[PDB]
This record gives sequence, C-alpha cells and structure tokens, in this order.
Amino acid sequence: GIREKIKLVSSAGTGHFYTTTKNKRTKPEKLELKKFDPVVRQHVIYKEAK
Amino acid sequence: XVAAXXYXVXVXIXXX
Amino acid sequence: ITAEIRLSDLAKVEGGVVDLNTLKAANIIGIQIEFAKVILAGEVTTPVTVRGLRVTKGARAAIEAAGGKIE
Amino acid sequence: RNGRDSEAKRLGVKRFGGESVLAGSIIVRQRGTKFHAGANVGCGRDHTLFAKADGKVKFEVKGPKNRKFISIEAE
Amino acid sequence: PKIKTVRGAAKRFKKTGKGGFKHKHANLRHILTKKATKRKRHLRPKAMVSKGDLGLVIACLPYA
RNA sequence: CUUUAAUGUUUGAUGUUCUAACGUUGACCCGUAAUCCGGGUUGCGGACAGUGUCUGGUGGGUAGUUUGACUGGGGCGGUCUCCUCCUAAAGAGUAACGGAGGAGCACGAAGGUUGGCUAAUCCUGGUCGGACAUCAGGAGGUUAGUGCAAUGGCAUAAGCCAGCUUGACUGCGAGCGUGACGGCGCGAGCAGGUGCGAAAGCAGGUCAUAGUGAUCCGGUGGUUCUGAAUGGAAGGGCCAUC
RNA sequence: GAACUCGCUGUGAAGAUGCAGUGUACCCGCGGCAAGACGGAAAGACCCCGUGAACCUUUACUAUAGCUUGACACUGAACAU
RNA sequence: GUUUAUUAAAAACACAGCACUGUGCAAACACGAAAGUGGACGUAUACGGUGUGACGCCUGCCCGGUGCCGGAAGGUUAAUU
RNA sequence: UUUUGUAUAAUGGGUCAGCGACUUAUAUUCUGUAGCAAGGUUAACCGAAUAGGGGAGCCGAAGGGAAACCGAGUCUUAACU
Ligand SMILES: [Mg+2]
Ligand SMILES: [Mg+2]
Ligand SMILES: [Mg+2]
Ligand SMILES: [Mg+2]
Ligand SMILES: [Mg+2]
Ligand SMILES: [Mg+2]
Ligand SMILES: [Mg+2]
Ligand SMILES: [Mg+2]
Ligand SMILES: [Mg+2]
Ligand SMILES: [Mg+2]
Ligand SMILES: [Mg+2]
Ligand SMILES: [Mg+2]
Ligand SMILES: [Mg+2]
Ligand SMILES: [Mg+2]
Ligand SMILES: [Mg+2]
Ligand SMILES: [Mg+2]
Ligand SMILES: [Mg+2]
Ligand SMILES: [Mg+2]
Ligand SMILES: [Mg+2]
Repeated sequence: GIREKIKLVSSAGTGHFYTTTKNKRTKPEKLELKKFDPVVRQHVIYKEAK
Repeated sequence: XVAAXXYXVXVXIXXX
Repeated sequence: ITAEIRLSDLAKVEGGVVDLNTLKAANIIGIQIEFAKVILAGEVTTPVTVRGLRVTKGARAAIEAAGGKIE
Repeated sequence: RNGRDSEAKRLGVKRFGGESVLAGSIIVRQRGTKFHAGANVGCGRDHTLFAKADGKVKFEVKGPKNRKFISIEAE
Repeated sequence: PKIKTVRGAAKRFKKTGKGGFKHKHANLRHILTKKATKRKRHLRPKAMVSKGDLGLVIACLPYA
C-alpha cells in the first residue's frame, strides 16, 4: 500500500487527465509535469496530485 | 466385522 | 423505421414517381417505415423521379444517367 | 514445506540456421543476452531477438569474446 | 414451442457479414491505472469469436 | 431598523379538574317461567385503557436453508494464485502430501538522454587508529556491484558519478511468440507533438523474468451519439477513470 | 444358469468339483454328522461417496408468531403553568 | 408405586418434604385470527413455573462473563416533520 | 453385466408362454431429394372445400458502425503509408 492513486489534470482547459501513483508521506509536494494533451494536440503543463 | 451391530437381535432376518 | 431501396426496385412502383407512399403501395418497404434511402444495388434503366428520399452519391449518378431527377 | 513451482515460459530458439523468415519474426526468446544481435536483427526490452528484414538466419561467433551473434542475411 | 434466446448472450455478440460474431474485449472496465497504454489501446477495438467457441455462441443465439 | 416588554395566538408541552366518546367479567328492571345476548336505569372508571395502520427493539417459540475441495480410506495437520531453480532423459512441454527458496511491491528518480568513470580482497608504509574508518603505493582482475528470491545476463557495461530534462508521450501498427478459450507477450515502421546531443542518433518507463482479480451492479469527469406526440430534460451509449 | 457335481500339488480377478499334471474311483439307495459348495435368508446397518434426506442444537445465516416502544386515527371540554 | 405393548424394570421416572420465582383477580398462565373456555364457582395458609428429592448433620468463597431485577444524568438512535 | 482385468468363489436369471424401454408436438440448423428462381412462399380466414381465392406477413437479393449516419463501402483517427 502506502502509494496512492492520483490524477494529473491538464492546464489547457480540456478535461483530459493522466493517472499515476504517489508516495504522500515522503513527497508531499504536488507533482507537475509537461505531458501531451490529445484534445488540443500539444504539450502542456499537467498538475495536481489528487 | 461382516455382519455386526446386532440383525434381528441374533436371529438374522426375522420379520413375519 | 428506416429502410434501404435498391435501384432494381425503382421500376416496380408503377407510376414513375418514387415516394414513401408509392413504395408502400408496391409492397417494397412496409407500413411503419418513415425514412428510406436509395443505394447503388442493381441497375435502373428507366427515367424515374425520386421525391423525398435520401440518395447515395453512387445512386444519384445512376439515376441521372438513366434520365431521372432527384427532388 | 515445498510444493511450489512457476509456469514454464517456453523460452528457446524459434528459427534455426538457414530458415527463411519475414521481418518481425522472433528468432530466440532468452532471459539474458546469451545470443547477441547482429546485422538486421534487433533486441527487445526482454532481450528477445527479432528479424528486421527478410532473409535467412545465420549463427556466428564473433569478437575477442567469441560471443554468439545472430544475423539475417538478406536473400 | 419457439426456441428462446439467451438474452445475456444477445447483449454481448453481434453477427457479421460472413457469419462470424464480434464481441468487446475483457479487462477494460476498472483497475486501469496499473495497465499500460499499449495494452489498453489494443483492447479497445472489437474482436471476432474464436473457432473453438463458435459452437457455444451459436447455440445461445438461434435467431442471430 | 437599534433594541426589545406585554397582549392576542397555528400551535407545543406539563399538570389539575370535568363528562359527553369509550370500558365495566358492580347493582337493579324488562324482553323472559333464561348466570347467553340486547335494551333501559344507576354507580365506578374515563379521553386513560383498548383496537387498526406505520415504526425501533427483542425474538431457536417456529420455519427455510447453508456448513468447500485435494488427500496413498476418512478425520486431524498441511495445501489452494503468481515468480526462480532441480527432478525433466542436450528443441518445447512433462507428475507426486518430491527436493529448495521468494511475491501480493518500490521509484517523479531508482525514468530519458549527453558527457565522464571502474570493482572485491590482500600486502607494505603512514597521527590518534586498533582485525577492519581515512591516505599513498603495489599485487589481483570482477571472486565486486545490480532497490528485493533464484536463474540467465551485464565492461560498448545493464555497475558508479554529473549536467539538462518528462518518451513513465497520443493515435496506429507489417510481422511473430504463447495459450482449449477468456487472454498474455515481443515488435520494426507510419502520423502528430516533445526531451537530450555539435551531429550520426537515442527515448512509447526501470538488466530481464513475480508485485495480481473476469463479468455484473454502481460512482466521477468529458462527449447532443440517443432522447417513447414535439422542444427540452431524466435515463441510456461512447471515451477516460474509481 | 445348465450339470455326466472325486482327492492332492500347482496355476489363475491373487483361497478351484469343473484349468494343468497326477493319484484314486463298478452302478444305485437308506440311517446318521456338519468340514466345503466364499451354503440359504435381507441391493452391508460399519466405512466412504452424492454440491442426497430427515429430525435435533446454538451467541451459523435470513426470516417470522409472540412480547414490547413511539407517531397518527377512534378522541372531547376547562384551567394553571 | 411408574416405564422402553414386541431384546433394557434399573441406580432411570414419580414421590412426601424443601427452596427460588411469578401471580391482587377481568390473576399469572394455557387453548383459541376471535367470541369464549380452563385456572376456579378458587382469592396469596391460593394458584402457576423451575430445580432438589424421606429423615439426621449441614449447605462454604466468587456478581468479572451471560441472564434477570432496579436506576436515571448524559451519549447514540425509528417512523414522523 | 461391470471392469485395468472374470471359469471366476463378483452381479442377474427355476423353466415356458404372453407383455415389457429412444416416442410425440412445436421451433431451429445441416444433409439428401423435388418445385420455382433474384426471387421463393403464404397464415388466419373465405370457399361449389385436398381446387380456387387470400401476399397480412416471413426469408433472400448489402454491408459497416454503440449510435446519429454513411453506403460497395464503412468504422477507427486530427489524418492514415
Ligand atoms: Mg407487405
Ligand atoms: Mg468504462
Ligand atoms: Mg432450525
Ligand atoms: Mg473430500
Ligand atoms: Mg528441455
Ligand atoms: Mg530431450
Ligand atoms: Mg480340493
Ligand atoms: Mg444321505
Ligand atoms: Mg451367504
Ligand atoms: Mg449396497
Ligand atoms: Mg417396588
Ligand atoms: Mg421391551
Ligand atoms: Mg424385560
Ligand atoms: Mg434428582
Ligand atoms: Mg476391481
Ligand atoms: Mg480367463
Ligand atoms: Mg457366477
Ligand atoms: Mg461353483
Ligand atoms: Mg440368483
């Protein structure tokens, strides 16, 4: 256990989201990555650990 | 097991 | 309530005008059918006037080549 | 305290020397790189060797290590 | 009397032009984060019923 | 409005009193030459008690059922899914309550790429400092290391550092491997967008093989695809996910 | 089931009147005895099995009669607070 | 004294006596969708249930568990609104 | 008959005669055969009744897609070598 499932939501206004896992105890900061958004068809910033 | 536990309390068939 | 009509059926209406009512009268579709579409199946060799029916691109060419009109 | 075993993984050589293969055909499934990739042969993430062109399978030993290499001679 | 259709089967199989049956792939309802995108992408399209299973499907769907 | 006192008051509660509902298995009268029943008169209770509908608790009093399989008989004990090795007879596969061990994760870096680098152990000398901390030289040669079992691998390192980063991308996929099937696995290349590098190039997670659960029924977001007279909506479908 | 129904040693679905080898034995009654015909009688009652049955138990599960709680109805009038 | 009519007559059951507990009479309790009936034409020196079992000497410690009896402050909690 | 395996001391039959177990209805698929053929065929019903009438229907001649929809194509995708 320990690792929790989170969602990475797109910052392009689309609802597209990626799913991953995170260790909340060790890393409390929010994961922020640049990923491809298929709706707008460009690489944008994806944020959130929820 | 061959024929135990009692049969007719001893008489075999009896009746029924 | 949707049906498809072959080019072969166009000549069976008896009248030259192909409508929803005329197709029903010729026992081609059915009383409850409300929408119909003519497709490229078979061939049409007689001028016919198709009214109020969707027609495929292929069927349109065939009907017009035979001398018909799609209203 | 015993009695446990895993499922067999069907590893091994699938196409032997001289066999005509099509691009993409798996030649050998292996755990480690017992056989290494040569000309027109690729190595997968699990070290599976596969053909990148049509032709015949060729086994050879090369190098100062005399290691085994599989190549596809385009025919 | 008339044969009755197995209703559950009728919601899972659809007959094709040459007489086969198409169906949706399993393993794409939940528990999806751990699955790879490649794996999930290949499960999305519809597939045909295998030869060994056709007999069972045909029995369940007499009016297909 | 500030801030509040009454009074009236939908009502609420509690107490007291009352009689007219209702109770009487108190007395008397009549039907009636009848310890049933009914009517009448009177006393005692009295809006309680009791009964209907709804509702929480209790309920072997009664009822319907369930209570696994393997197994050198059955029970007891052990076992049931997945990974590694041996048995396994030099392709694959191959049994037993045969012999031995592990897993039900971890990681936003422990992933990508560019540049660089190379162990264990021993000997000799050297402050504290000794069997072993740290430094210098030599021998040696991977006996070391690998996030975790075992096996196969690994120097062009797959092992160890540093810079920049998000390819742990989206749509697809020639062709193969392996399963009775459900499935699972490997994959060049193509389109879009991206990182690293001067560039050729490399990148669709991690040295590889365990780290997992069908369908149903629901939940959340997106999408008019559908929308039972019509316009909407509810519900359904499709895509992502729990 | 049908019989022209001996012993022994072996063999054999593993304890033979019937198979092999061998020994013995004229044909047929009557009175007696029970060693064998795995003798007769009852589709083993022990044991296991069947996703069999019935009764019984309980803090197994799900119900439920009964008992009990409140709300509303049958159900009204004063007055004080 | 009683008992497994038909393999068990006993150390089993009953018993006088003892104790606990319920019950104020339209009694508790039982049979009954109910009316009613038994208890009883009885009334706590009575009636029901449970356990023990003439008589003699006696019957110790534990109320945490489970049940029963009592308590009410608070917590939690149904229909309803 | 049942079995890996029965002269088996494994099951069943004292004997004879008579009776005694894969059927029927309606759907669906395949094969043979007959009619007609891009068509084939009617049901109830009517009827001088196995004729004739009745084409309501059903199956086939087009598929793809969850669907709107498109159509010898269509779905997938922003678009497909
Ligand atoms: Mg018609
Ligand atoms: Mg879904
Ligand atoms: Mg019971
Ligand atoms: Mg068992
Ligand atoms: Mg082998
Ligand atoms: Mg071999
Ligand atoms: Mg003898
Ligand atoms: Mg004699
Ligand atoms: Mg016998
Ligand atoms: Mg038996
Ligand atoms: Mg006596
Ligand atoms: Mg007796
Ligand atoms: Mg006796
Ligand atoms: Mg006693
Ligand atoms: Mg046997
Ligand atoms: Mg024999
Ligand atoms: Mg016999
Ligand atoms: Mg015999
Ligand atoms: Mg017999």
